[PDB]
Amino acid sequence: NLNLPEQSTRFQTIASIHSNNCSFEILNNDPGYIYGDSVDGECRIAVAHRELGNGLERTGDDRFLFIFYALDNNNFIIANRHDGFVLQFLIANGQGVIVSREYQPNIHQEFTIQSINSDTFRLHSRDTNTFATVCWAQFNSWTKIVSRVDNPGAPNANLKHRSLLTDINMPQLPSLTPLQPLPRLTELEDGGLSPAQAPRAIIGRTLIPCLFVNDPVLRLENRIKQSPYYVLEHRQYWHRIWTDIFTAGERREYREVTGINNNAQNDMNKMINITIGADGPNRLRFGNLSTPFRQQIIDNSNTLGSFANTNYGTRTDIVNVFNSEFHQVRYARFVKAYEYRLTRADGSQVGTPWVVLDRKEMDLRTYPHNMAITLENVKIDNADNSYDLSIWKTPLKLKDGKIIIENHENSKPYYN
Amino acid sequence: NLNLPEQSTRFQTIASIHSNNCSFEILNNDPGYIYGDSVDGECRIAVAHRELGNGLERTGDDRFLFIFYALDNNNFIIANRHDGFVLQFLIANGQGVIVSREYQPNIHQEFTIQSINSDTFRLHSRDTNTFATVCWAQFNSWTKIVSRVDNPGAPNANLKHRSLLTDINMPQLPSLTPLQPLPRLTELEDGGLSPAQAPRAIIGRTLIPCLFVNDPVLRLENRIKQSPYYVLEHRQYWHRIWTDIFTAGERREYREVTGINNNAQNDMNKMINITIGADGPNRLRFGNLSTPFRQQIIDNSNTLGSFANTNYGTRTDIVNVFNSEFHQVRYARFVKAYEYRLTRADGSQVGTPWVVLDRKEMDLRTYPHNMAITLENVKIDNADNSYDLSIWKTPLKLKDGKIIIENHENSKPYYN
Repeated sequence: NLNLPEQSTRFQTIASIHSNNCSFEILNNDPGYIYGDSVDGECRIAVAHRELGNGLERTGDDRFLFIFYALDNNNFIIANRHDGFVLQFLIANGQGVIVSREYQPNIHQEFTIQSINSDTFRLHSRDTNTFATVCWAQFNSWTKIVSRVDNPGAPNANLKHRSLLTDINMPQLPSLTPLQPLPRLTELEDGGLSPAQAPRAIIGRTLIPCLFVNDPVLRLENRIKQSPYYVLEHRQYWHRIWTDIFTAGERREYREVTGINNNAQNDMNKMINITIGADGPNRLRFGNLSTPFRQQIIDNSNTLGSFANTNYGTRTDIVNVFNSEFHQVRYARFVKAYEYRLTRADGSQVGTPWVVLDRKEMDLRTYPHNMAITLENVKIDNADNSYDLSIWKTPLKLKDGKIIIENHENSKPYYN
Repeated sequence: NLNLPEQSTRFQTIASIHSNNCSFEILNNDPGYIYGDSVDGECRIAVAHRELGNGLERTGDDRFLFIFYALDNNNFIIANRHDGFVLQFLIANGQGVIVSREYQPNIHQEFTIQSINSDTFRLHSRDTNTFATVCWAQFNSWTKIVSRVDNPGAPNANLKHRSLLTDINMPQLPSLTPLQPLPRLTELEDGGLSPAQAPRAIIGRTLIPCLFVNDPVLRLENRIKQSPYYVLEHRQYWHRIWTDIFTAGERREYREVTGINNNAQNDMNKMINITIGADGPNRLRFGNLSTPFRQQIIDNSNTLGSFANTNYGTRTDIVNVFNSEFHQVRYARFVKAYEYRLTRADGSQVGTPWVVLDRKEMDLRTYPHNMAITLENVKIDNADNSYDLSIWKTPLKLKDGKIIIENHENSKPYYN
């Protein structure tokens, strides 16, 4: 069940309803370029780089094919299939024109659709109150696309789609699956599921427009053709941090490294202009490129907005554990992992997934069953930041199969 | 499965971290009101109606309890449990103050949470770059709440929640259910399921903040206590428009009224500041009150944004049907209905649901089974607008159990 307008899930041509054969066409022209068919005046001479033409439509020519990326504010970014540049309103020489530019974004790249009736619409420019149409109503002539205010005698701004491309390599979204409880251990030699073997739950997934995905292999002109959307998956799994056999009354010390490394955060930011905020493993910080889509990304990925000024980092805790059972016992200790994975439309992975180990949510598996180890002491060895310096209140019994989540009753600041 | 920040699903008090016992308090004061404890100057005298006080916190006093309604843009509207008024930044006498006002909304009612660490935050008015705190840092004194720019001398603006109310009458959201196919008819006297008996599918459901729900029985001061959110359900069902027994070769004429009446749209607009656009039965138009939440409402209700400048209206079609079967046959004719229902947190219905009859999606049930009636002629008798003036291409066989959806092959403009 995809909650998108039909303009966002296909490519379409854009034409005046008053043109027999002509549609909006991406040009790579310079100022001074002459539109041969045009009557003399402002419509004959190009005044900007990459104006749009009113060109004879060729079936399956990418210069005429546009996709409408839906923003949270009900406006659209309109990208072409030839080079992935977007439409932009621009004033040059006091003439309002439509050009194509790289996604910035800016308010002049945002367009409203106004439907007049079932098959007729207008393209409205945000904040200028102008509508896209053909220069001086030359609907069957080679000339530029302008954006002008409604006046009596202004060129009719009623548009239609002339042709569609529906075979566009839309991704197939994976099904949501719940996080399964870890299996019980079967003997003393059973270390439990390693991180590579642990099943992933798919908690959420969202489409990401290709415009701001810095795919290291596919340039924009190829992304718009083969992967106009990418898929961001929000996955969870139980991440084993250690396992050992303890004799009766055995004590041990472990270094527990949790969170997410600064290099992984920088990679995520470069790739999709999103990082994980320090306020939680499911809390997203958006940059200028991703911000206009933030509520769709949150709603579909089942994440939350971050309120933090700082990125989630790493923390090293030194834990002292004591086997107070009068038995030889296999203990396996797990924290909850949040795994963010980016795929192309063809399902290929773009890089290494971004993983946050959440120290605040933990589970244990034992053999024999229903055993308990005691967390006697926790010390912060180091942290990348001072956002969260809470530790477990000790002593704390960790029992086979019991999930423990940090709250104000079971934790305290490190110096207390 | 509720995708909201914890601040949005509870009430909380707001206090300076530097105050022993004091928290932000809703006042109904006027200019000239004296704050007795305050040092003389701008902090002693109220300069606006409904300033906020730095008051001694009383457990379960609604004047100290605030809920944070999450906007699509990651800002919050902050409402109090006493009277449902919201916080607003205001300049009076060149002093930046926090007041309480009725939800408008305006940009001065929008606040950002800036988290410094796990339990500390600041309240930012983004367009002014001011932060809420206690007048002249009088953190343990009766005085007003101000909003000031960061300067060396400026009162520390670090805040915390002192107390929580988590028992707030959050609604229980119904499960999603699919649209079931209509049962087969069992005999000639079986007219099929009437609209009152037809099972509803729940296609989507969303929380609506009580602030702009004009509940005809609950005033704002009671809504914020008993139903801080309302539930909007998007339901679908098969709506019977007529049923009759036809003899062999019998002809009949029906007036089919479809769409939604102007009075139902006005009621929906008054109640929740939303209407159904003419571009489809699942296409929502938002007014000034609902707009800041539009993407959340769309994503959760599984509707789409409308691009139309006009509301969905009614259309009356005159249909001529012919039983070309050599049998006495019971025919029952259905169109797909979209039903929008509003409930309080306790599950009670707020008024009559808003129904769109979609003439573009239709089904038939017959007895005996696998019979077909012929749609011989369709005429538009009248329509509220000219948005959709398509009719069925005739003759068109309607067969038992076969759903027909309008497309460019099976329909045409009324004059052709």
